[PDB]
Amino acid sequence: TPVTVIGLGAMGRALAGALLDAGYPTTVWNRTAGRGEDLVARGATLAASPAEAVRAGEVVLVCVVDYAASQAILEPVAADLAGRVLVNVTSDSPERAREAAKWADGHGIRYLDGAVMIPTVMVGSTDALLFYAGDKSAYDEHEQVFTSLGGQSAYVGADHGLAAVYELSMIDFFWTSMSGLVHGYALAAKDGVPATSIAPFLKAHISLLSLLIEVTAKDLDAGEYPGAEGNLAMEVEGIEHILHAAELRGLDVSVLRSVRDVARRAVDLGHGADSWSATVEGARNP
Amino acid sequence: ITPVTVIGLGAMGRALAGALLDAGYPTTVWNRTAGRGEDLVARGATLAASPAEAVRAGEVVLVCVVDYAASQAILEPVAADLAGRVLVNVTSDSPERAREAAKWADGHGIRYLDGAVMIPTVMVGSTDALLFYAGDKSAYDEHEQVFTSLGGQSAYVGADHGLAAVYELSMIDFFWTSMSGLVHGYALAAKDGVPATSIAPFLKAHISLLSLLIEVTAKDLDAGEYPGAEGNLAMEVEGIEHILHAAELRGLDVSVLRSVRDVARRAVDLGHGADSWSATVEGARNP
Repeated sequence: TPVTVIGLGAMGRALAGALLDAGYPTTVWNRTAGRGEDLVARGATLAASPAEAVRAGEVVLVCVVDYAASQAILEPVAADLAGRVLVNVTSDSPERAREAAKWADGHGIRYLDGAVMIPTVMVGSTDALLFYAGDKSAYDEHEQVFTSLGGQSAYVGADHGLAAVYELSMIDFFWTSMSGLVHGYALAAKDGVPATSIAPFLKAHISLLSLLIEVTAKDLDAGEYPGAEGNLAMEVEGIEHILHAAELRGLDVSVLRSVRDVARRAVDLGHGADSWSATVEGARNP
Repeated sequence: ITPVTVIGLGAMGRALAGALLDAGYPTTVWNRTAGRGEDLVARGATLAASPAEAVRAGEVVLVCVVDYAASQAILEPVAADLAGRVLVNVTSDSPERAREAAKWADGHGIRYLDGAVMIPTVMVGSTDALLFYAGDKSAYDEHEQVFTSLGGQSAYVGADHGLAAVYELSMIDFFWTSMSGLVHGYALAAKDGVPATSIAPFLKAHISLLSLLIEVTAKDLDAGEYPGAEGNLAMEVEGIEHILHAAELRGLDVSVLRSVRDVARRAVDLGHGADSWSATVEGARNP
């Protein structure tokens, strides 16, 4: 199967590299020249025009981050895209993904919206996780192409905005947790403790989080948050002691204060006696 | 065998006593309110009439009250019986409070260890339970087996008694912030009709990534260098703005995300756009 990658920014180069590693004939195209010289030596073919690149591929991966740049490239070649499988990976909104789906269907293009959930350095590895939503027969026909991009690839449904839904929900958790990791290290460093001294111990809380990922999901789906294991009214207090310790040390505490605000909102909504899962009510009713 | 005493029979106190009984230590317990601890007496603990009898029955005295002031209230009248013993306060406290408690114990001849329990009560006593201790070094080493019984990953972190709270506060800062984002990610998905149990198995990929970045972030922060050719703050910030906008469009509270983004933007305005996420530490230090 011939594959074409459009856009050779960091993501596009990684995706093309993963396809070449898997042994697929790979054609690349970038607006700015010299992004693909390393790929071309590896075995990739550089294309003059986007219309040429699209015609070289049964599956077309489009990796241009700007929507306007992406649409200005794809629309004029919609006639050449017809009958091929188009896959958009540039992270976006579910609504933007749905609009591409409508444009693509009105032109007879089978369309998959994708989300890369791991850093570019892990693209192509057997535990890389990528999400795909859209044409089911397109995914099944070229499933091993997508398995080549990441062995943990998962199709999440026919609605094209679902890949973005899974993606943004996951990176909502990820960037928020990376915010607290840096903040926790910063806190310790105000008292002279190196981050490398805490780091081995944080693995206890990673195993804890893994457990609560499941408990929290159950609770959120049931709509019931049992108070046992301590109450939200006292968890708000515990978080206020972190806030206290960090502001006395001169750190920006805007995140912790926001975390406390949503919990206090939930307490004020009658969840003072409930578990941490009940903070979802604070998030839904500001 | 070393006789041990637990004062304070809240949830934490009862778990600490139960772990001592599991390991076979003679355990004497005390609570202010009658009715907590009959389960522990059924398993072999001895209930003491007053705190002074409890402290006199133990070489090691574990105090597990809700607050430091409460420990002082129970400890001050019995400070004469503690002289020459080992006192551990597992009650949560600030590092500054822990250093004051250290002074109080010096004036009475008490070896003092400040403790912090880092896992839920249900795992107290387990081989991978983690507890921190800071303070008199001979107290920890002489009774290390007692402390390992409460949690097999127990760790003494130094002579400054406030260090146990320092380690603990850095960790639960990461913990509660992550739990806040976990709830938020599920709510975001629930807005498009996706159940949280459908997201949950995929969140395991990001747990291992977090596991990896724990090490990477610690180095960068310790060295003062944030190499960003592995993914730069400027387009990490824009990715966060996509979460923010999508969540706001759906009527969710976005105060956490806006604060996450702003701390990051601040680091970008300080010239770290091409550096890694670790460089956000500069926005956290300079609001």
